[PDB]
Amino acid sequence: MNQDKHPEITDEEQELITVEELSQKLELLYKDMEQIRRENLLFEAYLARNRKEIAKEDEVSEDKKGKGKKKDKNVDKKSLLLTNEEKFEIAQQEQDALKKQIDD
Amino acid sequence: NQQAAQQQQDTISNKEIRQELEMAITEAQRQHDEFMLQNHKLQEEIKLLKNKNDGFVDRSNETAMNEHKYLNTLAHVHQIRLDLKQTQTRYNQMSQELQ
Repeated sequence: MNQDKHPEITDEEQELITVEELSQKLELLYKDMEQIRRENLLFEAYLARNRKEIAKEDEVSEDKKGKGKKKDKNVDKKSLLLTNEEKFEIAQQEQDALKKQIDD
Repeated sequence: NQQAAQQQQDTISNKEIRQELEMAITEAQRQHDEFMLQNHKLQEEIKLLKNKNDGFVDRSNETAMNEHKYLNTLAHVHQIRLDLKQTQTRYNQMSQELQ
């Protein structure tokens, strides 16, 4: 077997490659964090805007809190995060609300 | 041993550079985790609100809308919010000038 003897890479070359990879991963992580922060702002605006509905609707139903002893269904935490369709619906609803906000 | 140390220029051999990159990546990861917590709490609140207000029926049988389309609409939302910001900026500028 022709054992292709790979040339010895200087530790300087390995160190520079590691630095480049770290810079690339930092860029990726900063982009991800910016996206997540934008999504955080969008969802915070959505929740605050609908809290008027949340507050208005919660107040109305407080007096209706009867003797309902319905067994509490065990929904896994994986179902408390918006799916693709729900995330798109939230994004479109907030897009429309924001467009109305700019208009007004 | 005082004079000879000054001119010792810090020629980082990618080791201090590696450490700085690692610390920056750790800070980015902590910010990412904070953004994860914020987004997850916001999504949980949004989902509970949608269950409480909109119908619990899920329209998964529809055509598979592209998550690329969802990201396009999210970027459009970010752009529209920024444009709102700058538009009110100019509006206030001209209003104050007129006043």
